[PDB]
Amino acid sequence: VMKTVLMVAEMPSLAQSIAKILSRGSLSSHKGLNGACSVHEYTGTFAGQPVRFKMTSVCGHVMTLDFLGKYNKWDKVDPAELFSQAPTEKKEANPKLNMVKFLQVEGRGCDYIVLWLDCDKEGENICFEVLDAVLPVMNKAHGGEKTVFRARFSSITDTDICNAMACLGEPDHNEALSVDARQELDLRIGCAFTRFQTKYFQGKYGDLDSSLISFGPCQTPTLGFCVERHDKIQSFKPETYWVLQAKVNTDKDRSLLLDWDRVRVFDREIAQMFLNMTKLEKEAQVEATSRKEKAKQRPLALNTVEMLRVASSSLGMGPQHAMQTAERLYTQGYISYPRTETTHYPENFDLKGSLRQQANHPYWADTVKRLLAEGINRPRKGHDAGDHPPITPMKSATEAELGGDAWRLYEYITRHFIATVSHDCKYLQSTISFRIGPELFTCSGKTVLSPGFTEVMPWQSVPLEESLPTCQRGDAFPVGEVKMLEKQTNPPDYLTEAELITLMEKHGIGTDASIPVHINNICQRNYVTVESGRRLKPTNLGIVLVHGYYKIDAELVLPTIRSAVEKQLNLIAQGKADYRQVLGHTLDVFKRKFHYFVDSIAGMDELMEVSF
Amino acid sequence: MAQVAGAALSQAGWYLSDEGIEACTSSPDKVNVNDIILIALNTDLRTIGKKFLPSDINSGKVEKLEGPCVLQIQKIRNVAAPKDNEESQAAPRMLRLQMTDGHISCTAVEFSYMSKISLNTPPGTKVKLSGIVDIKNGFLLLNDSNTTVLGGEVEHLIEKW
DNA sequence: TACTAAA
Ligand SMILES: [Mn+2]
Ligand SMILES: [Mn+2]
Repeated sequence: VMKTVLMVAEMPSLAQSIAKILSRGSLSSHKGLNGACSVHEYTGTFAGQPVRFKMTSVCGHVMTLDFLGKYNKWDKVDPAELFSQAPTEKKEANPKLNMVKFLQVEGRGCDYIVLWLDCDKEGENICFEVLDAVLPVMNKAHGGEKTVFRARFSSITDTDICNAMACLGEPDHNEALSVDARQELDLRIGCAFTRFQTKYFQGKYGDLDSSLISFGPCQTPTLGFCVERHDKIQSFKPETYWVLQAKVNTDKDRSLLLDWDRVRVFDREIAQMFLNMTKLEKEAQVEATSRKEKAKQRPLALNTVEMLRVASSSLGMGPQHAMQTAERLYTQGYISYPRTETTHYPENFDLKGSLRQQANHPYWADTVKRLLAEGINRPRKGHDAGDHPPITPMKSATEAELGGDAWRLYEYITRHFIATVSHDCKYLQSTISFRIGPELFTCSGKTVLSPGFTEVMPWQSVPLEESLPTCQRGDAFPVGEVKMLEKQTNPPDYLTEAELITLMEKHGIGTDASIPVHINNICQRNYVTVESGRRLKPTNLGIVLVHGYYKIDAELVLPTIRSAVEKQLNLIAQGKADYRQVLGHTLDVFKRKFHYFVDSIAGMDELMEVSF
Repeated sequence: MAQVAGAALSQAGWYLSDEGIEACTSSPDKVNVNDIILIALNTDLRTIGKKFLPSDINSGKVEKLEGPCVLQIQKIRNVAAPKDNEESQAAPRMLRLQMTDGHISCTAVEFSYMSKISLNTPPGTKVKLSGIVDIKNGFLLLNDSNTTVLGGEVEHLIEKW
């Protein structure tokens, strides 16, 4: 006769890890009805009395918001009833996994529930979905004793998990309400605009028949970025530079190519006058020197955005493919969670052990042994969003064990980790100033003193250059072959995936797990094509769509309305507003926008006609 | 006296036409050179000035400019930056000033850095060029020690652009 | 026949 507690985690790996940490080696595990989640059992002490423990997991969201059946027909509802005269219900996601029945059967006899879900904003929504699923089955309360608990945690270690188990709290309802409002707004906007656009353009122009034209708070701004870059590329007028350079042949062995102080002149006559007052001279007089000492900063902790950017730039992999490779590596047990945002190592991390494991690879052996022998530099402090620890290696690997596609990702991850643990790079910069008549020139050079992370990240290395000659002020050197060079401005090139990811992160469009999905969606809808160098080129459909959007109502494309709506929705998250009021106001303003849009589509048709 | 006033303008640096000073005077009861200068400074130069700048200064031949004189700015452009991006800071700032005395137009280049002249300088302002000014390939070389801004308030069409 | 987003 002793009570039982039930603990739900957001992923089976997290569930097993927390169970093993809280249970000192005694853990009885068995599979469940789903076959995708496991149940772990242990005996401990909770609320001053002996208790049995039961740990289980749920794979992400349990439910998603969808319309009723009658309004999912696309041919019996006016795409304006979706705003204020359409009921919405929550339906199971991944129905093959009977999450609701699994939770109901596992929570038949429990007295306390502890939600070990992620500390994200949607973690609370998942918490309340689980509570809705489980609560009507729990064995009463038998008084005023509290039965709902939530633990706040960010790192998977011993001390942090123990402190979280000692510092329980309560869940939050306002965050769940905010997430629900966001879901409802997104559905009732996208499913209303997409239906109208698809049903319209499929009845006039037959070229794009059996094609889907989608609108949303993320896809449209993402396409707008690329088409606006295309607009800059098209609207460009090249100009003509005029740069002046000179050569000095001091010490009779070296020919220094000096750089003009004034970097460019846009007038031919002015450039000619400067050239005239300079070339009839046969000496160059030194004026000043410099021997300043600088340093290149070591990289910060790894983040999903940086990993995606590097995979797209250097390794030449798409965001979706990189995410799939990272997920497979994580589920096989080689790297941590590949969807974090934190750039700050937890204070209780086992950095020394993680670096000590990779002490046998022929690539890093010398560097790792040197670091372990002469101590480790502390990592740079960064953002500490309470989502997950950064991406760090967890097990040794060899090129034979892993495949030729995941080996490069693993190599980059471990090299980044070693670079973060390692020292900095120190280079001496020397600048020498010359005078040839009225004008001035400068010559610059670098010489590395003590390489740091360079030997682990050889592509982020200072180039080797010949050391500048010694010279004190007042010395004179022979100068020859001063001339004028003509150059023209180069137009900008199309957006790359790295730049698009940077822009999306800056403007707050899409989450960590949503950027690859949105990029793949805009690639699949034939809005943008992918060319050499991982460049995204807009197509005719995308160009005409965004131009029509700008001509009709630009507020649907500009990359700030998403941030404004998020700010408005934060009000109910902080308790300063009302869910019904905010949702009604936003739905009303968007409905007015849709009604203005519907009777002004000729502006987009007049641009569609010439394209198709 | 009229001769005294004209001479006073002469050493002051203003070279104005006789009809110009006749038109710009307030009242020939008690005229003061200071008020004449103050009221002339706020008007366009093309209608009051005279011809003192020698010809051919647009081209070469001439080498040095003597006398302080007074010139009016018609347009200012940042040479070291492209037309589209005039606020770029990738280059040291060079300014080309189109200058006039009412009859002949000349061009000047900022050889060194001057803080008293900026990109958003109101067109029509007046500049004094005391000393000896260098002429190179028909360009007036301007330095900070030989150019003085006398200010200017003349109706602006710059705001239209 | 789909749609939007989010773990
Ligand atoms: Mn999560
Ligand atoms: Mn996140």
